[PDB]
Amino acid sequence: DKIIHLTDDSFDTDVLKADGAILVDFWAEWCGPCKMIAPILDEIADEYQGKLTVAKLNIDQNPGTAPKYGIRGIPTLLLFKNGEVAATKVGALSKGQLKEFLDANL
Amino acid sequence: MIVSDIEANALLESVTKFHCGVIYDYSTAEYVSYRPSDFGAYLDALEAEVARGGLIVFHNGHKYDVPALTKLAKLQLNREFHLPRENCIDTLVLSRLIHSNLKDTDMGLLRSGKLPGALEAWGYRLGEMKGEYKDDFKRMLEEQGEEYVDGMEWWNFNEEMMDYNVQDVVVTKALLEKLLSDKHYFPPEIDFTDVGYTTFWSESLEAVDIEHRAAWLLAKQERNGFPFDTKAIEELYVELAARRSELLRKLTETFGSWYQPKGGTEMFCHPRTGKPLPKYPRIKTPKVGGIFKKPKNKAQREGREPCELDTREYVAGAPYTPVEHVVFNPSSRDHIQKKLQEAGWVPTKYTDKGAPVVDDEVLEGVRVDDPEKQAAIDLIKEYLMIQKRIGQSAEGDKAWLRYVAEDGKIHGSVNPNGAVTGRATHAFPNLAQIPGVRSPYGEQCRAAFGAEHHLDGITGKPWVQAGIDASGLELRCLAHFMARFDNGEYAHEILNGDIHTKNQIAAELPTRDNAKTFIYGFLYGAGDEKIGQIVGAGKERGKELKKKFLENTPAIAALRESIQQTLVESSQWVAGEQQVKWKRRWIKGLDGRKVHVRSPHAALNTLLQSAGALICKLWIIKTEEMLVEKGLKHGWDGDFAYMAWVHDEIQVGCRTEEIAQVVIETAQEAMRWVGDHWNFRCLLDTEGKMGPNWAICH
DNA sequence: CGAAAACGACGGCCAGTGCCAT
DNA sequence: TGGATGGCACTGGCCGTCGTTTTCG
Ligand SMILES: Nc1ccn([C@H]2CC[C@@H](COP(=O)(O)OP(=O)(O)OP(=O)(O)O)O2)c(=O)n1
Ligand SMILES: [Mg+2]
Ligand SMILES: [Mg+2]
Ligand SMILES: [Mg+2]
Repeated sequence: DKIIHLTDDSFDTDVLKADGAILVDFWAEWCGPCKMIAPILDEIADEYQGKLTVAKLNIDQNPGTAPKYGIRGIPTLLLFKNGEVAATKVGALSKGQLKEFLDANL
Repeated sequence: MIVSDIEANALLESVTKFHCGVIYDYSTAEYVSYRPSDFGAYLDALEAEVARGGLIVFHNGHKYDVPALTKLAKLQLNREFHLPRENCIDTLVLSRLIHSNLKDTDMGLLRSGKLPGALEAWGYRLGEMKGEYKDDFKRMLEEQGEEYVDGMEWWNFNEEMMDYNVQDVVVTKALLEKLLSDKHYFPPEIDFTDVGYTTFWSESLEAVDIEHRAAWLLAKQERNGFPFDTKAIEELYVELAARRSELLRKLTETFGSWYQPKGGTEMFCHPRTGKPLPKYPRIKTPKVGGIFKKPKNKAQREGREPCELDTREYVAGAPYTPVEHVVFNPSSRDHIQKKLQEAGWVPTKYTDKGAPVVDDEVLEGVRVDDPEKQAAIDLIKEYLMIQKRIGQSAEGDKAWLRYVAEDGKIHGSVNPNGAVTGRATHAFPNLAQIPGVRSPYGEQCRAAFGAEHHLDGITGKPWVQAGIDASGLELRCLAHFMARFDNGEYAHEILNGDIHTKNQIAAELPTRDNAKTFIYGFLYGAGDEKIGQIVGAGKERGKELKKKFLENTPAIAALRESIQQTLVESSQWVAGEQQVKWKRRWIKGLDGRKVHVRSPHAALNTLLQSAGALICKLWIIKTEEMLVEKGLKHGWDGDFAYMAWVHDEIQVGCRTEEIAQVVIETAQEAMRWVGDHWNFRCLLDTEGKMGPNWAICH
């Protein structure tokens, strides 16, 4: 696996202070759309290796981060580019829609 | 006899203008309408009926029309108007007596849809007239173009108002006649619409007289109101609010927030097959959104310039699960249950709908490994209690602070005959559900209700409070009824020392109050488990107490036995209830009225609660009358003033201690009088307390 | 400019739970 | 087979009114 599995306590330095693009996936095990985009993320992690980092944050195990971003739906993909949220799209996009989401923001 | 009703610009407290009125005279079989300028003529007519020793019929006139006419006659015509009690009949009072088993909308204050059972037709219409009229007015106000504001419907008189005013009377007349046709209250050989007032009262079931007196007296009490210490409760709210903030801080810190599905319209379907998966939260497949926006330039339209990126968020086709962020709410039993189970708690008590029970009792026994969470439980219990006090004192829709009036008093409402048994009901707010002095914050709550908070209109001195409560009422009621079985043993023994304290010692209970809860729970067939719960033990300690006490007064069984034979013919037992065949579905109350019995297992309670309720009702009545025949005046401009009636207790404000001592002594004479009045087999008594407020007087 | 759409603060209604008093 | 008689708070589901925001025809 080349995807970073975050925690509320590690989020700040793994994300907000990482240098280089980072795509964070706020998910939950009880969400269908979440279990859908997952496989795609694993692939997007290798395909864009070197261009950005793919990290997942389980909002159940880590309830403190999501609130700071007003997550209203999941899976939420927040694209970080130096402590700042670059792009933000919600929903189980397809392997195509996602790559088109990144490329346009990378 | 005449039937009447009026239309004015506001409820009693704020009314300042008589719009119109109507009078139907049985002696002329004709209706007469009175408009704004006919006010004086209206009063004349009513007073003419009194001059002939006649009767005036109003629907809710006792609480509204009559006192209102007195108020408007003075303000508008600078005239003294005072219809004597004995000349007034109230069909709402009669209706509540004869159809005690039924509910009413308290004249439109309650919502019919939220009331269980059926509602008498005529009375339903009368109670909806103010609302139907508003609808009819709010309509004609749209046909013409104007807009609607607050309650403008009552600001000015109009002939639409007059029409309702007339129909009220035609409807009140029908209700009156329907009620009079009940042979149980009015002997059929008499035309009660063609008799003088003294005849109407004396030829009718005693109950009719009692109820009208109670209503007259209680409407007065409402007008008096209960002197309330707004400032004190205001500072208590400040104390309680701070304490709630601190606990919420600790609790939200101990139990972290979390997310939940919310707003999912569509259903999630399996990607492999297509099989709908109901179990999964509902989803939302958007159809508005993309990477970039539609081209805006000649360059973008051609691909020479990247289109504007879409800051939307979603992407048409990409399904997502909408969710809400919830923060731990100590007032939500759903939250407490969720957090506690996630800490190892295993419920052993659920509800009909499968929900795990979460009251103080179970919380008291919950045990989890984590020390912090275990301690959080004590904070949750405190929070609930604190909240309960805030709910009742400041925040609820019926909170004391939302009802204190200009005159620094709370004018709670009373339905003199709102319960089947003959007890009254109280609301807006319910001054009969004020925290007990010994419960958390009880003293502060109770102390805020008191004569001391009212300053004499002339001297400016604080009034004194007189509190009187019937001693072991329902138990003495039992003694009366089982006297024919034990020849008055219990009726005699109940008088050897205080009955509750004595029982307390015998049952080894901690407080007198707990002996009261025990004994009555016992007397009314509480099961072994419940008795355990009341005394803080188990089913065995309950079965013990049941025998130990039933063994002493075995006659209780005999009484229970006879009530059963008189009411029930036969009964079965199905799956969702008991199917009963009745001989008679009611009990004859002390004043002769019919007292509906809802269930065989509650018959005894119906018998004893009704007896207590009617005894007390006659009591407060005879008491005020004795005070008055003693030369005392009822009012803040007088000597004393009824502030509250809580079943078998009264709280009277007095101008001086001396007056309070007389009120207390008089109430006692009155109680004994009532007991003699109905040849009661058990001596009746009362206890009186002089003091500054409710905390010291009860 | 209005329409289609994603929203949330919001009030009336109601069922379920449980606390206030007597 | 059962404590009873009441008022009322507060959550949470359902439902519909309504002022605000966004990208598009
Ligand atoms: N848990 C209770 C408490 C009271 N009551 C009834 C029966 C008595 C009546 C009035 O209550 P109290 O004034 O407490 O009655 P009491 O026994 O006369 O009390 P005391 O002798 O202490 O005044 O209400 C009841 O049914 N259930
Ligand atoms: Mg009226
Ligand atoms: Mg008592
Ligand atoms: Mg009492």
